[PDB]
Amino acid sequence: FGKRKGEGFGVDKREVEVLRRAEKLGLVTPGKTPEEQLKELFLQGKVVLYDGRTGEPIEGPIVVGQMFIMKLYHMVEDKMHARSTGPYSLITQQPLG
Amino acid sequence: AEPGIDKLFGMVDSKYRLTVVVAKRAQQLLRHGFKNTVLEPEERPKMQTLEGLFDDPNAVTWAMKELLTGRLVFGENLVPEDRLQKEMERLYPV
Amino acid sequence: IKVAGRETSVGRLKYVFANPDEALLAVAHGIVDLQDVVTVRYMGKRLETSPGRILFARIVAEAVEDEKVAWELIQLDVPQEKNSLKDLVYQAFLRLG
Amino acid sequence: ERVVRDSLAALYAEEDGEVAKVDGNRIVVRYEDGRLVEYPLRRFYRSNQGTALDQRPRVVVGQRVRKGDLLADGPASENGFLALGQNVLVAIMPFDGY
Amino acid sequence: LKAPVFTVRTQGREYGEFVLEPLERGFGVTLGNPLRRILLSSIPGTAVTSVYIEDVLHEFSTIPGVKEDVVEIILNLKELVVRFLNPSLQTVTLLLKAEGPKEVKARDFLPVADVEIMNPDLHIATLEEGGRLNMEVRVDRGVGYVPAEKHGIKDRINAIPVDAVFSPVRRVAFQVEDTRLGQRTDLDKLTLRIWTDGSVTPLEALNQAVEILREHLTYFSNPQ
Amino acid sequence: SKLKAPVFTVRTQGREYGEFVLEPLERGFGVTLGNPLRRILLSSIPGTAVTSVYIEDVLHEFSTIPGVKEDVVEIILNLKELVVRFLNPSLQTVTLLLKAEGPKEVKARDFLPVADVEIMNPDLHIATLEEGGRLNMEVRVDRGVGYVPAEKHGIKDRINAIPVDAVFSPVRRVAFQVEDTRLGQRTDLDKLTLRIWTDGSVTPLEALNQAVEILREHLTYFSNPQ
Amino acid sequence: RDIKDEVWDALEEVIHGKVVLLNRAPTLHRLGIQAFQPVLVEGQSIQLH
Amino acid sequence: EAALRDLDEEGVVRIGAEVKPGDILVGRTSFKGESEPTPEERLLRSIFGEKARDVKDTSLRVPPGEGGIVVRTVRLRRGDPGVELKPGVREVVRVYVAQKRKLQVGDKLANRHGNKGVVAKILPVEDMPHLPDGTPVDVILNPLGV
Ligand SMILES: Nc1ccn([C@@H]2O[C@H](COP(=O)(O)OP(=O)(O)OP(=O)(O)O)C[C@H]2O)c(=O)n1
Repeated sequence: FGKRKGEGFGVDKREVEVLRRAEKLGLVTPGKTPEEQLKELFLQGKVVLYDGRTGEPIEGPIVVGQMFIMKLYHMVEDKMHARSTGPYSLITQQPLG
Repeated sequence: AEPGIDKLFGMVDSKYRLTVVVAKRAQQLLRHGFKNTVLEPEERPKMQTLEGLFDDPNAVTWAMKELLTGRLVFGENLVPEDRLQKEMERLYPV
Repeated sequence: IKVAGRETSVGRLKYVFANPDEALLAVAHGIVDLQDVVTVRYMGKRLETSPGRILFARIVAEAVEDEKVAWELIQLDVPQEKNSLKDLVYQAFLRLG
Repeated sequence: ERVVRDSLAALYAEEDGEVAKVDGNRIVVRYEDGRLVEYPLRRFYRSNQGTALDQRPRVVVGQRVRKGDLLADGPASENGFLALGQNVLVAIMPFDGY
Repeated sequence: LKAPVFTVRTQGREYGEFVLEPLERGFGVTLGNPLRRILLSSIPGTAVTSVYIEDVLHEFSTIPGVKEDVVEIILNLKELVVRFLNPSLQTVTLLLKAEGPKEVKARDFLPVADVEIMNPDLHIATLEEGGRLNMEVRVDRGVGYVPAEKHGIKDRINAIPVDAVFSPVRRVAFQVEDTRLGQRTDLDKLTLRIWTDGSVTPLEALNQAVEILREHLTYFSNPQ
Repeated sequence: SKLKAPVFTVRTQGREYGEFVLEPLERGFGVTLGNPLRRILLSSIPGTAVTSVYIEDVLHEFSTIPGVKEDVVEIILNLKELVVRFLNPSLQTVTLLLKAEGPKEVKARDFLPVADVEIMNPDLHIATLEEGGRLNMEVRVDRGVGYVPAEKHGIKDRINAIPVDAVFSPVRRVAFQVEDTRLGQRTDLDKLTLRIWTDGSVTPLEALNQAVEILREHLTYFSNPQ
Repeated sequence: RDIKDEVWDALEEVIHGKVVLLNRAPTLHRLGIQAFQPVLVEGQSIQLH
Repeated sequence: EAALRDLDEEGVVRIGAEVKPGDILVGRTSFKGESEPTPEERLLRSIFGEKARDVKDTSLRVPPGEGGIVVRTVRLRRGDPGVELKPGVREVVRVYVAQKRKLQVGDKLANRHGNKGVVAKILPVEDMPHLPDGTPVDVILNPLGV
């Protein structure tokens, strides 16, 4: 944020609407500077978030962060299968599996 | 849901007798080319191909809409089976 | 707050809409939030609820396309949760199919 | 780090020395013992489960290497730490059904 | 990339559905999301903005010989719809007096010059015999929505200000579903629905909205 | 009354970055204008990126060249980065060329020069060669839009030519602030500031115009109703 | 390779109106199986309501 | 010849090719049994001036839903050095096939805390939630999981 308030941009109008809300929730201390309050949310793991479909904020402050997440061996490619008709079984004449 | 199902269940005494009437009528039409249909060309179920609208192939969609019109009779022991299966192949050939 | 007899609330006085569109146009323009309890006039009786509780009822009313019946089914003066909603589906089922 | 070590999949330096050559296919290292050991690289091996068991090199020509330092990364190893996935920027919220 | 075909379905003067498909991926929202904003912000209409009633001090009182309360009358008055037929016009007072066993309607408003009451049967109040009603209503051209306590306009002590329902748009609603054209399948389809008061029309409401948007595009002209 | 046309400022920094202000605009138009442009700025702004590669004595992506530390997987992945600006407009496709050897760390510059083409990131690392390590590529970059992945365009000039994934779009990032403002009389108006970051092939400003142009073009589609 | 685009428009025609059956792992009751009109999709996965 | 354009003279796909469902990886021929053409079939060919062929297409194609880039081939015959196979087999051929797998709708993801789920949707960056300084999130995990 400090990077910001020096690059020629202050607080934002949607960050205040959110902060209005965060305050009713009780996340931030009423009567405190936007930076003071964004600070308070940041310490909570929470940050202001804009739906990219609208530019409007998320009515609340969200938890955004960095998480270690793996791809498992279970991929649709190995598992999509379908049959109209095919091989059958010797004695039962029912389809194999 | 199926367009207008709650009223379908109202005609029959038991939901499974609707299913049999539908599926039967559905096949009267599949073999006959629909010519026995009791619909008018605007009531015709229509699908939308890439070119343009065309009669719905699904003979069950038909059968069900047909059922709502009232233009069909349902019940047990109303005809000899073989007098139907030709009076209809006469009136509407294969 | 108790005010001149009956108990009401600050927001049920500042804001008084004659129809639901208006209350939701207020919500559109920052004026009030959905969770703010307000005064709105819906189907005659002049009601004390939120705009959210009003939008909900329209949701039902537009979906079953029977505004009169939909008004009897919901219980409006309460947050929707698993039970009330389950109860609505059964009640819808019996009376609308 | 240990896990990559004992997993005997990553590749390390047997004694002190210096890197002679380096290559997608092999790594030769001149040792303080005058030996020219040449470790070749198991490149794009198929495992029981189909998952490419690939070794990649993590030093350059001339690199002066103490003993026990790294020379190639195994699979799921990134400079010698067990890399089973990826660190991503995660947002925690409902998203419209999906 | 075909020409996106554009389809209209209006019931009357107060409702229309506007569908536009196919559209490249994402755009059905990139479009009429803004329209949403605009069509609720910036469509000029008119609005009852203040009301004076002859023996009425403050909003929260009961008129004697009247069935409605004050607010009730102000609510009905919030619902009046009037068009200004002379582009110049930008304000008006409406005067109405009557009494005895009558129920007043928007017709009963003393007529004015290039000032058309759209919804004349709209009931205002009912009077019991011995019941007097004599009141002046101010009405302005404006856009959007303005709470009463935040324009404050008063032409005389004891005139009450009323919340200002400018927008001839009553709701906007848009729904962007997925659609496919031959091989390419990610295209947006943009259905959009627009309710108006009859003052302006859904289709009319939209074109203004569209116009406002292009115009702001040109506001990327003369740098500095 | 109605607010009138507002003041367009512009604060280009280098070929990569820009800040684009609009003051004053009626409250509720910060986003009305700032989002749809950012959406177009991320999807629809043409650009360039590599599309295919012949490496000599190579036949498929999963190979390995000797004396080069990097594997083809990593080399195709270093070439994805490469941002390459066309000068002549009606140029649709180039074919860069390369060959180095000995103990040279090929970088993006070592590519031969061509007229009407500038390597906007010449220091981009490519490959590490040692005594004996050869190299002879034929990259093929293409103007185009959006994100078109290899499994989709299949472009091969030669036979043993690896298709590559293309991030055509030149827009590295797009943010936009909306701040409170006033034209003396009225309160709660919006100061739209639009950021834009770029690779160079097109520029923060040319992006913004192209964005608006598309946006303008789209509203045209409401012309003719049925 | 041989599958040309108008195959898919041809399939879309085919399944019109008719439903398929979905079963999930333990059919504990009558509703481990229900019927659905299928809408085609690229990608492998099934889409459940 | 289309159906063969990627095979060497012996019938092995060329290392470095693209093989997809239906594609022959290895041509193989096998002799026809006591169903050497029946009347219906001898006659049908009597029309086409091509008389009954005595070998059969038993080639190894690719199964449905598989495919990739031929990376390698091993050919073990007998009569060559080093090699001797189970009785009655002349030659065996193995061909390894690679695939680069991008993440896709259906694949399964998980984190070390027991949180697991299937990628259900991939939005374009313009729809992703983002922070004020323009950066878009990578993953949206629903809180009802916790
Ligand atoms: N031996 C097993 C294992 C699993 N299953 C199926 O998978 C389900 C197990 O998933 P859980 O996570 O254990 O059950 P949930 O009800 O999904 O748990 P939660 O409330 O936290 O979602 C149960 C059952 O349908 C099963 O039938 N038989």
